[PDB]
Amino acid sequence: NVAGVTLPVFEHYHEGTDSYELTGLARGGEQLAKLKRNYAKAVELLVELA
Amino acid sequence: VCLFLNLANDPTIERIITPRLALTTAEFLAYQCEKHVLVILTDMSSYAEALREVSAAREEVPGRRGFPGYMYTDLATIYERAGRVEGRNGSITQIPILTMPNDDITHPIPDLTGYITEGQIYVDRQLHNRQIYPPINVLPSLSRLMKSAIGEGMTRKDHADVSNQLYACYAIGKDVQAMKAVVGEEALTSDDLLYLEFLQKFEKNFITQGPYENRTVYETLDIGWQLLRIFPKEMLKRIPQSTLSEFYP
Repeated sequence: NVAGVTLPVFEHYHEGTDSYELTGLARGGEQLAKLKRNYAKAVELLVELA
Repeated sequence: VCLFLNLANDPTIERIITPRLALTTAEFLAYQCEKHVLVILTDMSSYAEALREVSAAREEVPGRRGFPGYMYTDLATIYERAGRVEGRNGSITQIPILTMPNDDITHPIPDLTGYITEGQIYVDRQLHNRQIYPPINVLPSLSRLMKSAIGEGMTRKDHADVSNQLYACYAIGKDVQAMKAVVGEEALTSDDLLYLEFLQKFEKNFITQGPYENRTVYETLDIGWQLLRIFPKEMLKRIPQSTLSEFYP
């Protein structure tokens, strides 16, 4: 409530379910962890813009 | 002190006669004898009522609001008995009081009085309801001869600057209270808090005097400086730098 009227905003609430071990496709675990991190940053930025 | 009283139940002719008697004794005591005299008149609206009475007795046709037209020149006669005169070291100064009917500035009495006076001091109902013993509202008030009444040879050099700054920042403070009325306290800046606190302390101290506190002019200027020191140095836009260096620290 920044003024007389109330504005809608959102928060990146990390619910925290465990990720998925994908150890089948030659097991590039480094690549998967890096991808997860990058997309997490993307999601946070997108939530902020939203 | 030379005092005159005229109760309400007295003859009206006594009422019309009295102020001229007061003015003549003032003139004698001030000019024929070297004195400086402060004349105070109370509630000239009753003098106007007596003027209406004598007009009705003579059977002259009333005009605006039941007042004779020549009352303007009559009031001029009761005025213009002031100012200094060459060849004399004395002075005379009139400070009358009026009863405004229903807060109407366009009523003939105050309007004409303003046409033949050099300023006015207001009294506001809200301040009286706020239990501030001097209810003076200094915003609409104005004195036309400030520039010569004060100065370095006078009370002090910094007086005019202090007065102007005080007036301007009070205006801004009233505006900031209006701002707070809607925007909320959390949406304010530090500057707005400074203005509000300054305003509050100002009516607390500068305006309130007490029924017997005889403050000297230097004391009033000191109080003003103390209140000014609340704001930081840079916001004193109306203050020349030299005075700020001399007095602010």
